[PDB]
Amino acid sequence: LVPVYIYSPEYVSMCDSLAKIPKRASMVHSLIEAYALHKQMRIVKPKVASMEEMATFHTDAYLQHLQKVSQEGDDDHPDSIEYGLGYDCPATEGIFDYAAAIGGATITAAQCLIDGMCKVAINWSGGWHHAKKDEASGFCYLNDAVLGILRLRRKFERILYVDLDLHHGDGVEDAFSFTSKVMTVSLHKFSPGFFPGTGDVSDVGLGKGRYYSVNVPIQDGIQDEKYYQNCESVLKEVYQAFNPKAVVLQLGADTIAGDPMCSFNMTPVGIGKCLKYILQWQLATLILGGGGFNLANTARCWTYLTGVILGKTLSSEIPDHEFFTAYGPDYVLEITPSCRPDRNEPHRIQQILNYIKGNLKHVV
Amino acid sequence: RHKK
Ligand SMILES: *Nc1ccc2c(C)cc(=O)oc2c1
Ligand SMILES: [K+]
Ligand SMILES: [K+]
Ligand SMILES: [Zn+2]
Repeated sequence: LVPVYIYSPEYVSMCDSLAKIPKRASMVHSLIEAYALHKQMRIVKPKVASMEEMATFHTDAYLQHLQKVSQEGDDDHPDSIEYGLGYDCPATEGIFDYAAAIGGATITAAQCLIDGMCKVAINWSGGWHHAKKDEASGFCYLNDAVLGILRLRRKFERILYVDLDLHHGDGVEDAFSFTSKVMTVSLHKFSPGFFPGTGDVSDVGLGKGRYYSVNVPIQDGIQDEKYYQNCESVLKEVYQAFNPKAVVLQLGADTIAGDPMCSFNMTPVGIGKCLKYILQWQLATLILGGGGFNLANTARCWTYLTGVILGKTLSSEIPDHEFFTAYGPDYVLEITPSCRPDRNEPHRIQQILNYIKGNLKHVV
Repeated sequence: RHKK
């Protein structure tokens, strides 16, 4: 009944090599360790995803190109543009080994849930939800979330994917757009010009998977209370209609106040309440990270959320550790929202919610 | 295609 914590020193070093989030994995782990939370969890060393395992979602053409430019570090390949490699997703040396490590880590967590070893499995270095079957996107080279869901499908008939990242979980949604075995729910910023540009409330999936995709478009400046009440109402309707047997939860911390993207205005407490509501279901739950570009804040958030999973109240004061100096000037766990308005009109929020309720009536 |  103790939650599983996917970790190994080699795995963290690997994830630290991401150009878009250097050293973030170490900061997250070190803070968790500093709070001694790892002693309350079962530490499981992740295995590397094999080519075949990765091929359960990604095409062989993409995987082979990815591996090819990875060994070379060739950032000037004429095929890379169509495969989504570029500014957002550079051809870093060893990028294939990196992506294979993250994919395997999420698969390992999923396998732990299948084997009944735990009810909660955690991979904070995962949650790369933008990657498509044949295209890298939004700092995501391999979609470990999809890989994890496909693994869970071996044991669980219906899987609910919840995406609380700042950005639309388009890669995961696209992967299961035509199926009713997996329902995707994404709460995200939706505004013209904002990546990835998709995920309106009118997007509900296709074919047999119609109405099995849920999108909650949100505007800038949303804070804990409005977000949670909006999240709870949606999740309540979703749970009733879909009746999931397993949950995959993406918890990208780029929604948190202090993030350089400066869009949402959340604190880890608000996200924590959404987490608590999901954990209340007592289902097999796979926890993933994702976005988060204020590194210290992301560590603050995921450490706090780890405490939520463990049902522990963490000390407000950041304990001394390797990256202690990065937590100035206040050196506390709590995060203060910024003093900017919430661009979300209450009538529009209720309007979106009613639209979703209308869609979920078709889910039987 | 958007930039992230
Ligand atoms: N999509 C996106 C947005 C901003 C970025 C910065 C500031 C740096 C970088 O290397 O990549 C970015 C990608
Ligand atoms: K999201
Ligand atoms: K679906
Ligand atoms: Zn994001």
